[PDB]
Amino acid sequence: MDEFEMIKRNTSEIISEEELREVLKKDEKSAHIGFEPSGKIHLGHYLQIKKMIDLQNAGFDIGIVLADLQAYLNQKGELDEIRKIGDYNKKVFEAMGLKAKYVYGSEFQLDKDYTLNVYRLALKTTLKRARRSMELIAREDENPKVAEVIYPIMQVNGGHYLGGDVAVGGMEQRKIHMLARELLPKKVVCIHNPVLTGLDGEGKMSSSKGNFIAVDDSPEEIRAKIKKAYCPAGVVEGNPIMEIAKYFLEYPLTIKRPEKFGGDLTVNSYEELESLFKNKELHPMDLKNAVAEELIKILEPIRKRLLEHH
Amino acid sequence: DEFEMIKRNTSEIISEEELREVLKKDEKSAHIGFEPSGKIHLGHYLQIKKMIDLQNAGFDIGIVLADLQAYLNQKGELDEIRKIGDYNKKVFEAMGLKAKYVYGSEFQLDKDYTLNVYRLALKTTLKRARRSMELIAREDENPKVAEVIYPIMQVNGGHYLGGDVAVGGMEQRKIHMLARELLPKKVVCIHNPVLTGLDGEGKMSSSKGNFIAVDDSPEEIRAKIKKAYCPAGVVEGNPIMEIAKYFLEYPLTIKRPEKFGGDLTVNSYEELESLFKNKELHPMDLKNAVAEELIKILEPIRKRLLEHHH
Repeated sequence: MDEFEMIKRNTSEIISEEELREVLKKDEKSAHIGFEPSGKIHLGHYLQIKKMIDLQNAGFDIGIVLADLQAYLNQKGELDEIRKIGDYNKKVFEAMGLKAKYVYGSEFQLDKDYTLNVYRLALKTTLKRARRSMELIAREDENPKVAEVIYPIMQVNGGHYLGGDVAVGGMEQRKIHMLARELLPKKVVCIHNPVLTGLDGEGKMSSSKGNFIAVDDSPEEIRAKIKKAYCPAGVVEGNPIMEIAKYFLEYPLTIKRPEKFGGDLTVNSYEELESLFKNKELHPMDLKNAVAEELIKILEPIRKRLLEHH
Repeated sequence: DEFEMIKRNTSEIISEEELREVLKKDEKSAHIGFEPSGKIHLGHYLQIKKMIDLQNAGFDIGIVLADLQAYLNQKGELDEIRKIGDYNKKVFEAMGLKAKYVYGSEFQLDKDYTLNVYRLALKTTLKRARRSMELIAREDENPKVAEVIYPIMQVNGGHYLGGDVAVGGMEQRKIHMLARELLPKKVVCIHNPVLTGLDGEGKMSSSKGNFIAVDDSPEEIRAKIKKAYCPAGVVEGNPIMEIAKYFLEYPLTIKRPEKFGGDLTVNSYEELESLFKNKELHPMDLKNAVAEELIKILEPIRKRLLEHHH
């Protein structure tokens, strides 16, 4: 498919599609994403890195912000420990095939002129707006800290310093991105990716909740996690197994079954799989088994590349 | 002794026992911060007088022209705020203060400073920060993120300054108690009273225009005092009695006709309070004495400031 449709595929929104099309005409163009460093790199990370790879394949220069200062403000621990996790994340992203340049937020988010602009943004940003933009990002705290409202203006100014053509993030970033769109002059094209459902179906996938498949999980860990995963028959919305099939698997997809239960099945698209499951022609245990074996193979080159370092 | 001179006309010392230990040192320092003010009024003068007390006790005095705090508190642009701070420095010098001056922005934007601000932001709840600013923050229907950065900015300012004593008005007491809670070194805090506004309506402040400026013309001083709140017998919230307590010299002679026994001569504010509570001294006699003595007290300050126009 053409570069626009490749970038648009499996995204939740593009703000705006018209301006992205204009960006694609340029010979030099850049896209950035930030990640708070995470002890485990899970399928949620992988979904976004795949989107960055789409962009690199469309001729964008990719920048990855290892967001150590934001993680610090978000009570994730001490800076030098966060940065060491950031280094490991960089290796994992490389193992995924990403071709990017990497920087720690702290390399530029602590100089005088940056800090003065954070304070200028602080004068323009209401507390109510800052908290609302952090609702899905802030780590749980019964006594919310000042650091929670510095976080979004820290991030907004980061996008300002980076000065790319495109900013990518999950839908939980949407309010911060729209805050930047109204505090800053220079407008970036925003691409927002969906946020995956946790494996037990209770809320979204997140590193703190341990409700995820990590890209370096063992094949039997993946099988076991999918076995116990929430996957009610006929139910597609909020079904994590259907999400993995939508966002990671390749089509045509073959689902093996005993002929006692209809024999092997071949699905040409995710939509065909959707109605198959909605009409209950496909049992969850047969969905799970095929999702698990195909996912294992997709993650194998990543896991292998990381294991050969030992 | 030095302790009693320092304590005189203060509202509290946190703590007296610590101050007594600080007085045992050959070398000791004390600092105070001022958001630059377009007029310098009796509230400022009261605090500068206390700094002069400390200097006379062997303290090295540091004055922070708190431009970045004023910036965060919506007082305008930094360039203009610094120009007002320069003007304030000249008024404080005309008061007789031997002090070193510094703009907060000279050190409050360094990377290690900003990093410790963010470290303090992790430790300070939003509720605590907002409560600490109740008497300081500019009124705002939609409170900004800058409001909760201000107190931790000020807390870290004392940490960097490393003085033995911090001086301020009673409106500062919550920020200072937050500092003593959060910082590894507890600084002695000397808090001066906040004066009552001329109409008795509330506290005196620059934003409410209910003050006497130290360079007000004698005619203006007389007009302000004449209209001031001063009910016979009432001492609390009486700004005219406050001026007699904090600025006038004793023994102090109240001119009235021999029709009323003098030329009532009083050698303590306590004896003045006795006569006024007893309704032996009419507010009009009190006002006329307070005005003419206050004019004489402020005259050398106003004269030194008027000389600057060649």
